[PDB]
Amino acid sequence: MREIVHIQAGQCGNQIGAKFWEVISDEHGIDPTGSYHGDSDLQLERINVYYNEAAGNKYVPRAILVDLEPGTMDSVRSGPFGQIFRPDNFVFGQSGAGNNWAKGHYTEGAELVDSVLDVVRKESESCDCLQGFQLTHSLGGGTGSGMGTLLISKIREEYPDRIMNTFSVVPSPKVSDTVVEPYNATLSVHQLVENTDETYCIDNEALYDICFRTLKLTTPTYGDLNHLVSATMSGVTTCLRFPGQLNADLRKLAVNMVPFPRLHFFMPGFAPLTSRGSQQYRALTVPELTQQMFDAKNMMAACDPRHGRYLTVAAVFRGRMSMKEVDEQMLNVQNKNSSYFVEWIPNNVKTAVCDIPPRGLKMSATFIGNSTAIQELFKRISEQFTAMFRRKAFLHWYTGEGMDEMEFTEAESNMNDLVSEYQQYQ
Amino acid sequence: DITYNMNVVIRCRPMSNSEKNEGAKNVIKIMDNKMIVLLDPSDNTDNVLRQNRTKEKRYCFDYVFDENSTQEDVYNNSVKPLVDAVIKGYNSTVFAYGATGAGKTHTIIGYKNEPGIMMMILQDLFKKIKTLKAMNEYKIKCSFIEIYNENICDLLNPSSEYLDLREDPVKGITVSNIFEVCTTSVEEIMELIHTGNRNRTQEPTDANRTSSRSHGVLQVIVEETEKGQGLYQQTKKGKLCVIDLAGSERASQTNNKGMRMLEGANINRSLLALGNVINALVSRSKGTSKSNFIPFRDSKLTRLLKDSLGGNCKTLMIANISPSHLSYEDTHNTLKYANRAKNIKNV
Ligand SMILES: Nc1nc2c(ncn2[C@@H]2O[C@H](COP(=O)(O)CP(=O)(O)OP(=O)(O)O)[C@@H](O)[C@H]2O)c(=O)[nH]1
Ligand SMILES: Nc1nc2c(ncn2[C@@H]2O[C@H](COP(=O)(O)OP(=O)(O)OP(=O)(O)O)[C@@H](O)[C@H]2O)c(=O)[nH]1
Ligand SMILES: [Mg+2]
Ligand SMILES: [Mg+2]
Repeated sequence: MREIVHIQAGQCGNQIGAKFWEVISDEHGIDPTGSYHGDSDLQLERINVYYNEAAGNKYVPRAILVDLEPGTMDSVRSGPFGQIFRPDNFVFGQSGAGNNWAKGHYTEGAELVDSVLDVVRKESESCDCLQGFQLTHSLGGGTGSGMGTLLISKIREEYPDRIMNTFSVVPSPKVSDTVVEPYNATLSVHQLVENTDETYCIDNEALYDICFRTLKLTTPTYGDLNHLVSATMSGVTTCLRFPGQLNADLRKLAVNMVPFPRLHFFMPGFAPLTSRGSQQYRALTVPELTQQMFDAKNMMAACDPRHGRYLTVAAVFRGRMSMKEVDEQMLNVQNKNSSYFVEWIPNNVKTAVCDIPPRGLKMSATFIGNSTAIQELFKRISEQFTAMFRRKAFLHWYTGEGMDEMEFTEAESNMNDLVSEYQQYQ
Repeated sequence: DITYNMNVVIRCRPMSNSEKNEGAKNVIKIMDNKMIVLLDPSDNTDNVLRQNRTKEKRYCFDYVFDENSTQEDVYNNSVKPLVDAVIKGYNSTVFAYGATGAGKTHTIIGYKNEPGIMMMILQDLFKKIKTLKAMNEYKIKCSFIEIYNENICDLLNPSSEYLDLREDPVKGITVSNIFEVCTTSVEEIMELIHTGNRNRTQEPTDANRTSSRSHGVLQVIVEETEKGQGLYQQTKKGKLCVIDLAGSERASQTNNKGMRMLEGANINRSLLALGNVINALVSRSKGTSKSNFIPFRDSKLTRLLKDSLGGNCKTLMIANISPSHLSYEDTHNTLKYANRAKNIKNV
């Protein structure tokens, strides 16, 4: 009961997905072969949420891997945990998208997509009651953004009543990796606005800051960064996988955190986060976790929560904890930091608690905030788009893939409207 | 510059023979043109209830039409000036509203029979326009679309299937691939629309044999130019828009069909979105401190209607209710919505 379907689109998305799978298999006591070697019966009770049971006491991720390039697939298959995936669930093209949203959405991606659709239909049929979909990808390139968006549109058309979740790695301001990133982000964000029910805005710059400042990590690799994201992902759906004292799944979270249809862009966070040295000089207690989570410098989106207000915040706690203590701490934070919370939604905080902690830790926390500061992310992007579009820079490539200028105009308008709406509700 | 103007009226249907045969009591009374009272049929057994007298539930309107009101009377005393606004180069919008089964389609649009005010709207439009046409050539174009699960069906020409919305240079809203018929008479547009009704998604629900599953949106564009076509012209394209709002639904207790549950939710969501858009437009029109974005984005209905809703336009909400206590709850909710559509405490 309550099966989730996982989709990974483009290189980054795939990489994050791999990490996610690795963590979750470890959590549920699943080895690199698909066999359960755990101790606790609780690890297998709700195994069906993320895994299909294959013949001969093995488990396989309900995961679809998508890319316009084959190399990524190979890299995944050769990775630790690569062999756990169903071979028929790898759907790859041969060409690539060349950082072009149009190639991913209209051309190469279009050709690819039917196969993916066929796979995912089968995966849906297999599951007794699919609660919904989780897509991991980025907005800045061509595949994850254009192809991903296309896929999402198709999915929603066939499953309009199911929950649609995306973990979207967004382009940061300073660390600009590509030149057409503004275009790709703009086009994809628009589509996300209409077709996702909740969107987790993850930002590389913020991750780097976390790694450098909070973990004090000498050399971050993408794997390390990805780990953080994976942890966050695991946090959200802990209530579907384990028992607890107060239980909240994907739907319950959405209903409590989304007051208006369009405002479904979250700034996620995780706690605790310490170095090796600073491990000894700390208190493993709920007050400390709470303190950590609400800090601006612990957000995985490059936005200052102190530049806006929280519309709603959901906190998900894992480990053996006193409910009273949890409640006290959340009330204290809202009373003390009154100015950071919208005053016309009393009790801006939703709490959920799962008894089963993550491995290595006795207590852990996951944060989901709907903050009006997310407007900053959109605004910058809009500005950059304007700067490009005013001089029609790089437009020709997109138009060569069948795209028309008017779409760009529309998307930009839409994003502007969204920004305005956030501002006004602040 | 939101200068939004919306009149709110309501038509009380005459109590039907079926309602009389079923013992229906008259919950609806009209005290004035401005107001209607719904007599909530409480048993009043407690001293508190007898003291509070909650039975007298008042709602605020510009014009409440009683049980004897006809399609011609609704036209003459409500949309008539909206037609004029379009003739004069402005946009205007009419919204039919109520619980499904309320008779919205027949009061406003018709379906071959019961011409509705839509016939009356076009009948005066064309008489006035044909007269004006002597100096200013007119092209009265007509489209008819279906807004269903946020997808748009071309009703006049179903071969375009389900369409999206796009922003114009100068950001108005266009439905892609919609058929536009240029007409000269009400007979042409009325038959065009009634034919288009054949392509609407409708189902035999418990509350209504013909329950619309969608918002039926008419877009009649009164395009004009001085007949001196060789001269530069500041032409007009006033849009006379009429919306058959999907009926409100709370029939999901028995409508357990997957699609009816989906449609129900999308209908109610978009009816509420319209409500929120109206509240915002009214607040801005009033000049309140609520300076913000009007949430047209919340539905395809409101995104499209933005072009009339946010400007120097005349709009009208026409609700449909019943005097019978047997449907008290539907009348109550219908009146409540309409009251909130107006947002004026004159009653
Ligand atoms: N947080 C992470 N970000 C990544 C990772 N790999 C790439 N990226 C970021 O994503 C962007 C590059 O995206 P992709 O390689 O996924 C583009 P994709 O392969 O999906 O389509 P193509 O345009 O066909 O290459 C850029 O901002 C990178 O800095 C990762 O492992 N973690
Ligand atoms: N006294 C007490 N209250 C509880 C307990 N568990 C949850 N609550 C309270 O119950 C309310 C939340 O409702 P739940 O019972 O968890 O929700 P539910 O009935 O399962 O409804 P859904 O999960 O929304 O389907 C809150 O006021 C909690 O504080 C408990 O063990 N004891
Ligand atoms: Mg790639
Ligand atoms: Mg419950």
